[PDB]
Amino acid sequence: GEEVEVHNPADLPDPTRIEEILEPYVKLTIFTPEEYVGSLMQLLQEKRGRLVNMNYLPGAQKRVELVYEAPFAEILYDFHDRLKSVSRGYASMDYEQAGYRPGDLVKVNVLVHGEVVDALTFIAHREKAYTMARAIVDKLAEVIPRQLFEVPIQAAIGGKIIARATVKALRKDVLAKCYGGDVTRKKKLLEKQKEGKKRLKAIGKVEVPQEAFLAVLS
Amino acid sequence: MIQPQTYLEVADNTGARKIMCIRVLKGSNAKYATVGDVIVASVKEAIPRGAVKEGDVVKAVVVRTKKEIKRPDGSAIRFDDNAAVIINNQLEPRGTRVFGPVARELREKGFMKIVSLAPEVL
Amino acid sequence: TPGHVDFTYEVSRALAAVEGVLLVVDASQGVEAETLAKFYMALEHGHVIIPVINKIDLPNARPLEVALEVEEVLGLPADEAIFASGKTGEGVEEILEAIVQRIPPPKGDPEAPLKALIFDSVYDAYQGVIPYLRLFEGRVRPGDRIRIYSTGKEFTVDKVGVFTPQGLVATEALEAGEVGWLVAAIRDIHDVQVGDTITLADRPTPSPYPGFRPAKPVVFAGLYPVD
RNA sequence: AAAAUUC
RNA sequence: GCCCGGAUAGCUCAGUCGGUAGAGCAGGGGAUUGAAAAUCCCCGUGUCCUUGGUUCGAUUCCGAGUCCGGGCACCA
RNA sequence: CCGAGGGUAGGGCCCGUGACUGGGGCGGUCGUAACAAGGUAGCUGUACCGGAAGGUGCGGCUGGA
RNA sequence: AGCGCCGGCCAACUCCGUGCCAGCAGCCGCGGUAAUACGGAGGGCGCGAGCGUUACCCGGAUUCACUGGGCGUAAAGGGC
RNA sequence: GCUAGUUGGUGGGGUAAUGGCCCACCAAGGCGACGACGGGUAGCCGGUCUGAGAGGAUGGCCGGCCACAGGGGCACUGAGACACGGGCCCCACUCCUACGGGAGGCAGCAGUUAGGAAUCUUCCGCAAUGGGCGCAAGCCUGACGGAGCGACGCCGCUUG
RNA sequence: CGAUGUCGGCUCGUCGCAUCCUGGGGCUGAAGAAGGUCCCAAGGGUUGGGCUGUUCGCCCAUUAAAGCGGCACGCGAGCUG
RNA sequence: CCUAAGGUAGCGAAAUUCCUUGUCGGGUAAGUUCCGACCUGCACGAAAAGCGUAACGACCGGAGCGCUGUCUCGGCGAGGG
Ligand SMILES: [Mg+2]
Ligand SMILES: [Mg+2]
Ligand SMILES: [Mg+2]
Ligand SMILES: [Mg+2]
Ligand SMILES: [Mg+2]
Ligand SMILES: [Mg+2]
Ligand SMILES: [Mg+2]
Ligand SMILES: [Mg+2]
Ligand SMILES: [Mg+2]
Ligand SMILES: [Mg+2]
Ligand SMILES: [Mg+2]
Ligand SMILES: [Mg+2]
Ligand SMILES: [Mg+2]
Ligand SMILES: [Mg+2]
Ligand SMILES: [Mg+2]
Ligand SMILES: [Mg+2]
Ligand SMILES: [Mg+2]
Ligand SMILES: [Mg+2]
Ligand SMILES: [Mg+2]
Ligand SMILES: [Mg+2]
Ligand SMILES: [Mg+2]
Ligand SMILES: [Mg+2]
Ligand SMILES: [Mg+2]
Ligand SMILES: [Mg+2]
Ligand SMILES: [Mg+2]
Ligand SMILES: [Mg+2]
Ligand SMILES: [Mg+2]
Ligand SMILES: [Mg+2]
Ligand SMILES: [Mg+2]
Ligand SMILES: [Mg+2]
Ligand SMILES: [Mg+2]
Ligand SMILES: [Mg+2]
Ligand SMILES: [Mg+2]
Ligand SMILES: [Mg+2]
Ligand SMILES: [Mg+2]
Ligand SMILES: [Mg+2]
Ligand SMILES: [Mg+2]
Ligand SMILES: [Mg+2]
Ligand SMILES: [Mg+2]
Ligand SMILES: [Mg+2]
Ligand SMILES: [Mg+2]
Ligand SMILES: [Mg+2]
Ligand SMILES: [Mg+2]
Ligand SMILES: [Mg+2]
Ligand SMILES: [Mg+2]
Ligand SMILES: [Mg+2]
Ligand SMILES: [Mg+2]
Ligand SMILES: [Mg+2]
Ligand SMILES: [Mg+2]
Ligand SMILES: [Mg+2]
Ligand SMILES: [Mg+2]
Ligand SMILES: [Mg+2]
Ligand SMILES: [Mg+2]
Ligand SMILES: [Mg+2]
Ligand SMILES: [Mg+2]
Ligand SMILES: [Mg+2]
Ligand SMILES: [Mg+2]
Ligand SMILES: [Mg+2]
Ligand SMILES: [Mg+2]
Ligand SMILES: [Mg+2]
Ligand SMILES: [Mg+2]
Ligand SMILES: [Mg+2]
Ligand SMILES: [Mg+2]
Ligand SMILES: [Mg+2]
Ligand SMILES: [Mg+2]
Ligand SMILES: [Mg+2]
Ligand SMILES: [Mg+2]
Ligand SMILES: [Mg+2]
Ligand SMILES: [Mg+2]
Ligand SMILES: [Mg+2]
Ligand SMILES: [Mg+2]
Ligand SMILES: [Mg+2]
Ligand SMILES: [Mg+2]
Ligand SMILES: [Mg+2]
Ligand SMILES: [Mg+2]
Ligand SMILES: [Mg+2]
Ligand SMILES: [Mg+2]
Ligand SMILES: [Mg+2]
Ligand SMILES: [Mg+2]
Ligand SMILES: [Mg+2]
Ligand SMILES: [Mg+2]
Ligand SMILES: [Mg+2]
Ligand SMILES: [Mg+2]
Ligand SMILES: [Mg+2]
Ligand SMILES: [Mg+2]
Ligand SMILES: [Mg+2]
Ligand SMILES: [Mg+2]
Ligand SMILES: [Mg+2]
Ligand SMILES: [Mg+2]
Ligand SMILES: [Mg+2]
Ligand SMILES: [Mg+2]
Ligand SMILES: [Mg+2]
Ligand SMILES: [Mg+2]
Ligand SMILES: [Mg+2]
Ligand SMILES: [Mg+2]
Ligand SMILES: [Mg+2]
Ligand SMILES: [Mg+2]
Ligand SMILES: [Mg+2]
Ligand SMILES: [Mg+2]
Ligand SMILES: [Mg+2]
Ligand SMILES: [Mg+2]
Ligand SMILES: [Mg+2]
Ligand SMILES: [Mg+2]
Ligand SMILES: [Mg+2]
Ligand SMILES: [Mg+2]
Ligand SMILES: [Mg+2]
Ligand SMILES: [Mg+2]
Ligand SMILES: [Mg+2]
Ligand SMILES: [Mg+2]
Ligand SMILES: [Mg+2]
Ligand SMILES: [Mg+2]
Ligand SMILES: [Mg+2]
Ligand SMILES: [Mg+2]
Ligand SMILES: [Mg+2]
Ligand SMILES: [Mg+2]
Ligand SMILES: [Mg+2]
Repeated sequence: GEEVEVHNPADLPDPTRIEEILEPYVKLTIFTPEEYVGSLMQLLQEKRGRLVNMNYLPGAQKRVELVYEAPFAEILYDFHDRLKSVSRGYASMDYEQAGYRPGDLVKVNVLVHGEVVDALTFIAHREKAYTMARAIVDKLAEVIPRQLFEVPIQAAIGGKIIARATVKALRKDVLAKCYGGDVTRKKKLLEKQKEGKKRLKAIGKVEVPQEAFLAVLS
Repeated sequence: MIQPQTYLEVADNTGARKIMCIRVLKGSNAKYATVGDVIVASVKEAIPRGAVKEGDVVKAVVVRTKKEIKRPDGSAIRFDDNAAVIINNQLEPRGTRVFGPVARELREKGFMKIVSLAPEVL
Repeated sequence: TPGHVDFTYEVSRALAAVEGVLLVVDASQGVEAETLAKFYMALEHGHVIIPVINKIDLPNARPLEVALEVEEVLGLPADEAIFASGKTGEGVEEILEAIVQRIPPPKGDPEAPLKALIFDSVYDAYQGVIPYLRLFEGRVRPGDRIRIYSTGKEFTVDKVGVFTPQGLVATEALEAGEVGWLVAAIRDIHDVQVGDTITLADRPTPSPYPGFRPAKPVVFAGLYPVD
């Protein structure tokens, strides 16, 4: 069936049922001078868009223009600090213009220990989404305070996995009082710990208190 | 001579009655805070419906101290309590009155807000 | 004009509300990109731009060369642009007078059916909200309806100013050509756009100019608080 | 003086 | 790590003392019932954990592995 | 002397709330206690027991032959 | 000249649209393809610078019963 | 279940004046299921709405009494007040300040703001009626007489 | 083994550099300010508190910084237990 | 399948819990301890009694007030050496 919404992306009906999507791709007009076009255009090749044409305004010769359709998300990020840092702060953009897209929607889910986190769920291009996924989980490790077991962090969409993060546990203690050194006494304390780094995993519900300004902001 | 542990009686209507000093904000390891120095402090008494609830951690500037402080002209002044006034990072009071006197030394120290708000600046 | 980018929220729409904009250039820093970009914005409208070359008070500052540069670069009449200096009592002296003439004053019948769009709006009004614009055509005042073009929804007039630079001042009604402010009960801020104001209710201008209008979701997603 | 449940 | 024991039908389990392997419940075909059970009739089905060896021949005897279960890993 | 009131301490009633925990009302699993002698007549105070209705003992009632 | 209504209570009925949807509702209850009950139109009833709705009081409620009620089995005789 | 100025006595204090109204001594009393004590709510009547009536419900306008004048306490002047537009002190809050200190009180009429579903003109006049002071003339009188706004109620009239 | 007393603390240190800070550098995917990486560098400095016997670690509040090893895992004829 | 029969009430991370600082809550600026809960009880449990219990205790935990030379961080003074 057809379906309208929702602004916060994670929800949207399962790829089991889902054959359509829309990135409200605008095309924008950027005045620029001279050539920043080479730099610029390629930039608008990453945040993929669509050239119509446009025109050179008369000189200053560095007078020039470009009308491009790019999806709203890609446009925003890709554009401002870059948009200028690319062109040296000259040049400009206006997007009024709200067309829509038949393209691809792919949204990846981020999982911590397999306890899929909703807040960190993000929405990108299939190639970009593929690109982002490494950063998310990896950017994750500094974030998640340690729980007693090897602690999965992974990022993925609809059952295949774009990313991996693993968090070390390691709630080690036990051997810290053996010294005689039968090799086998050393093992005995880790046979109870190997059961404990398992039992705790199967009933493990895990959490992260704020600091999400950090993981999956970026 | 306020040091960590020192309970000092808070003299603005922020809604704090007493706070305990938990660090004196003055370098790698300052030993004591005095008049016009700033601490971090935990909140030990709050009249109901304040803005500072109890167990809050606030910054505050020392306004009065039981240990006499000396002044360039070889005079001195001690108060009968150690008091503080709860500020924010911008170093300005969240309070809107201050109660009791405050020490002149707050003035060079830029706490001008506090000084005008005072009933007497001794 | 909101200073800074601002992304064009106050740079353009309000650009609509001027007669001349005065272009201010330092003669020490030179001419920067914000400087040029704003030009074509403002150059874009159609207005009288009266140039300036500035700082001149600063000793080291390179003054003539700036006019020269804007010269070819910005394309302004080299002779036409003025010179002052702000810290100094400065090239100012001619500034207001130059402006009036370079600036033709506004035009529209002010008793004609209300068609008012205002560049901008007052902040907060946690209590009540105020508005600015020019009712270039028409007038509105107390005992008024207001109807603002896109859906309505129709708000009566508490007052209009008009606020003297000291502040927001009186008036019986706000009248045509005149640029002032109006009330009240708006409170919704989403519907409003600079080029949509209404209107008394009982007559509507057939079409808004306009300068409109605002956007659909979602940016954002949560602005969730911590702690 | 009835072993046998349910819609 | 050392020690004993286990692994056979879909699940849970017997079992040979070396030749063609069973139970109970599930599953199936029928019957009874207006119908669903319960009941009755008939039916299977296995590479008897993997590797190698002995043997005419191995689920069975022999050696190793994997996994599972039980015990020990003490004096510091 | 009294004294508005401020402060110290110990109580009393109320409201809000709380990890968790009872039950209650409204929208598949196990049985089948009641309504026909409902397939062990039912109900009942009480005691003990049981996954669940409930069973059983003691005594009672007919609103049971 | 407007506003409320037109299954029953309750004065005022036909067509079209919708198909247990959309909707109506005080209560009965309506709506699952011929709906006097939903939405519109014609027609009709009411009242008219008003006509409806919400809230609250008395009323109907002899439903706290003094006027003016009850307790074998309907709630209700105290175990004596 | 409640009560130590608690209930009565005496002698004082005080007031215009009775009284534990307050103070000293004396006696052990005073109140309560005919509901004391505590708690909740509320300004009270004339009235008003409903209702066959009994009853129920209600106290806006107006008239009468009471009580309060930012929250508290105190007295002074006085025939009379413990005094809304007088006084003193404390508390909150607003303003001034030369930082020493000061001024404030719309629950008067207009009016502003906040709260709310919601609630009026910074009008006119002392011409009447009434009040105060004055020999009078007059002066004061946001009481009051009227106007204004709102379909808010009633009543009357129009749209033939 | 006709005896070389254990973890942790305290006290007192002193030393290594495979530098945590501070000083001098090169490269940068170093615009600036901030970083990153390697090089030289051992002069000095390297906080207070919650939990636990703890060492360790976690956590609080700060800091230029909250270095890491050795010295019978320094130090019980110096203490604590 | 098995057994002689398979742990009931009550209690439960406990003077029992290994993994372990289990988890959630409370207290603290911060709580491996303490207190409340949950029940995955490695390995409680009913006269080697079970679950409670007012009063008691030079018993052993955790918290707060009061006060302090315990401590920041030490100083001076008296007597016996
Ligand atoms: Mg060793
Ligand atoms: Mg204290
Ligand atoms: Mg004070
Ligand atoms: Mg607290
Ligand atoms: Mg706390
Ligand atoms: Mg600026
Ligand atoms: Mg610059
Ligand atoms: Mg049957
Ligand atoms: Mg069934
Ligand atoms: Mg049946
Ligand atoms: Mg099997
Ligand atoms: Mg079968
Ligand atoms: Mg069959
Ligand atoms: Mg049939
Ligand atoms: Mg073989
Ligand atoms: Mg032995
Ligand atoms: Mg040992
Ligand atoms: Mg008193
Ligand atoms: Mg008192
Ligand atoms: Mg006082
Ligand atoms: Mg509760
Ligand atoms: Mg409670
Ligand atoms: Mg039955
Ligand atoms: Mg029965
Ligand atoms: Mg029966
Ligand atoms: Mg039966
Ligand atoms: Mg019985
Ligand atoms: Mg059972
Ligand atoms: Mg039984
Ligand atoms: Mg019987
Ligand atoms: Mg009607
Ligand atoms: Mg009819
Ligand atoms: Mg209708
Ligand atoms: Mg039809
Ligand atoms: Mg109807
Ligand atoms: Mg109809
Ligand atoms: Mg009428
Ligand atoms: Mg009624
Ligand atoms: Mg009637
Ligand atoms: Mg009645
Ligand atoms: Mg009646
Ligand atoms: Mg009744
Ligand atoms: Mg009667
Ligand atoms: Mg009756
Ligand atoms: Mg009887
Ligand atoms: Mg009874
Ligand atoms: Mg009885
Ligand atoms: Mg007496
Ligand atoms: Mg006596
Ligand atoms: Mg009586
Ligand atoms: Mg009252
Ligand atoms: Mg009323
Ligand atoms: Mg009255
Ligand atoms: Mg008063
Ligand atoms: Mg007063
Ligand atoms: Mg008062
Ligand atoms: Mg007099
Ligand atoms: Mg009075
Ligand atoms: Mg007074
Ligand atoms: Mg007044
Ligand atoms: Mg008023
Ligand atoms: Mg008003
Ligand atoms: Mg208002
Ligand atoms: Mg409002
Ligand atoms: Mg009036
Ligand atoms: Mg008069
Ligand atoms: Mg007169
Ligand atoms: Mg009228
Ligand atoms: Mg030895
Ligand atoms: Mg020997
Ligand atoms: Mg020797
Ligand atoms: Mg020796
Ligand atoms: Mg330690
Ligand atoms: Mg080196
Ligand atoms: Mg380094
Ligand atoms: Mg470098
Ligand atoms: Mg460097
Ligand atoms: Mg950079
Ligand atoms: Mg730099
Ligand atoms: Mg060094
Ligand atoms: Mg060193
Ligand atoms: Mg530390
Ligand atoms: Mg502590
Ligand atoms: Mg540790
Ligand atoms: Mg630094
Ligand atoms: Mg060392
Ligand atoms: Mg040693
Ligand atoms: Mg060692
Ligand atoms: Mg050692
Ligand atoms: Mg020793
Ligand atoms: Mg030792
Ligand atoms: Mg030694
Ligand atoms: Mg010991
Ligand atoms: Mg000891
Ligand atoms: Mg057991
Ligand atoms: Mg149990
Ligand atoms: Mg437990
Ligand atoms: Mg615990
Ligand atoms: Mg911890
Ligand atoms: Mg624990
Ligand atoms: Mg905890
Ligand atoms: Mg906690
Ligand atoms: Mg807490
Ligand atoms: Mg906490
Ligand atoms: Mg401790
Ligand atoms: Mg506990
Ligand atoms: Mg145990
Ligand atoms: Mg035991
Ligand atoms: Mg026993
Ligand atoms: Mg016990
Ligand atoms: Mg007991
Ligand atoms: Mg006890
Ligand atoms: Mg003892
Ligand atoms: Mg000492
Ligand atoms: Mg000494
Ligand atoms: Mg001596």
